[PDB]
Amino acid sequence: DTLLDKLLNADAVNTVLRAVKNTADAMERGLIDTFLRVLLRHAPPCFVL
Amino acid sequence: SIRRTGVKTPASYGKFVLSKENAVTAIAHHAIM
Repeated sequence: DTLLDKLLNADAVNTVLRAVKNTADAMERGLIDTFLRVLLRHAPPCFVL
Repeated sequence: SIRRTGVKTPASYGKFVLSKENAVTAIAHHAIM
Protein backbone atom coordinates (compact mmCIF):
# COMPACT_ATOMS: atom_id res chain seq x y z
CA ASP A 1 0.00 0.00 0.00
CA THR A 2 2.23 2.78 1.28
CA LEU A 3 5.86 3.49 2.28
CA LEU A 4 5.27 2.54 5.93
CA ASP A 5 3.41 -0.77 5.81
CA LYS A 6 6.67 -2.22 4.49
CA LEU A 7 8.27 -1.01 7.74
CA LEU A 8 5.32 -2.53 9.59
CA ASN A 9 5.97 -5.87 7.88
CA ALA A 10 9.65 -5.34 8.71
CA ASP A 11 8.79 -4.99 12.41
CA ALA A 12 6.50 -8.02 12.03
CA VAL A 13 9.21 -10.26 10.54
CA ASN A 14 11.70 -8.81 13.04
CA THR A 15 9.59 -9.62 16.08
CA VAL A 16 8.76 -13.12 14.88
CA LEU A 17 12.48 -13.62 14.19
CA ARG A 18 13.16 -12.39 17.73
CA ALA A 19 10.59 -14.82 19.14
CA VAL A 20 11.99 -17.79 17.21
CA LYS A 21 15.40 -16.49 18.34
CA ASN A 22 14.20 -16.78 21.95
CA THR A 23 13.04 -20.33 21.28
CA ALA A 24 16.16 -21.49 19.43
CA ASP A 25 18.20 -20.00 22.27
CA ALA A 26 16.20 -21.18 25.28
CA MET A 27 15.43 -24.64 23.89
CA GLU A 28 19.13 -25.29 23.65
CA ARG A 29 19.72 -23.52 26.98
CA GLY A 30 17.34 -26.07 28.48
CA LEU A 31 19.20 -28.81 26.62
CA ILE A 32 22.44 -27.65 28.31
CA ASP A 33 20.45 -27.34 31.55
CA THR A 34 19.02 -30.84 31.68
CA PHE A 35 22.24 -32.40 30.40
CA LEU A 36 24.05 -30.81 33.35
CA ARG A 37 21.28 -31.65 35.81
CA VAL A 38 21.11 -35.26 34.61
CA LEU A 39 24.89 -35.44 34.80
CA LEU A 40 24.67 -34.22 38.39
CA ARG A 41 21.93 -36.79 39.05
CA HIS A 42 24.17 -39.50 37.76
CA ALA A 43 27.71 -38.43 38.73
CA PRO A 44 28.67 -39.73 42.20
CA PRO A 45 31.13 -37.95 44.50
CA CYS A 46 34.71 -38.15 43.27
CA PHE A 47 35.80 -38.96 46.81
CA VAL A 48 33.38 -41.88 46.96
CA LEU A 49 34.96 -43.05 43.73
CA SER B 1 -33.26 27.45 1.90
CA ILE B 2 -32.49 23.81 2.71
CA ARG B 3 -32.11 21.70 -0.40
CA ARG B 4 -31.23 18.18 -1.47
CA THR B 5 -27.82 18.26 -3.12
CA GLY B 6 -25.34 15.75 -4.44
CA VAL B 7 -22.20 16.41 -2.39
CA LYS B 8 -18.76 14.88 -2.83
CA THR B 9 -17.82 12.55 0.02
CA PRO B 10 -14.76 10.34 0.13
CA ALA B 11 -14.49 6.59 -0.44
CA SER B 12 -12.10 4.59 1.87
CA TYR B 13 -10.52 5.70 5.13
CA GLY B 14 -6.90 4.70 5.05
CA LYS B 15 -4.38 5.03 2.30
CA PHE B 16 -2.10 3.94 5.17
CA VAL B 17 -4.28 0.91 5.98
CA LEU B 18 -4.95 -2.15 3.84
CA SER B 19 -7.45 -1.07 1.17
CA LYS B 20 -8.60 -4.69 0.73
CA GLU B 21 -12.20 -3.25 0.56
CA ASN B 22 -13.38 -6.19 2.62
CA ALA B 23 -11.65 -5.02 5.85
CA VAL B 24 -14.61 -6.11 8.04
CA THR B 25 -15.99 -9.10 6.19
CA ALA B 26 -12.57 -10.71 5.78
CA ILE B 27 -11.75 -10.66 9.49
CA ALA B 28 -15.32 -11.77 10.14
CA HIS B 29 -14.59 -14.64 7.73
CA HIS B 30 -11.22 -15.22 9.48
CA ALA B 31 -11.98 -18.93 10.05
CA ILE B 32 -11.54 -19.03 6.23
CA MET B 33 -9.78 -16.31 4.23
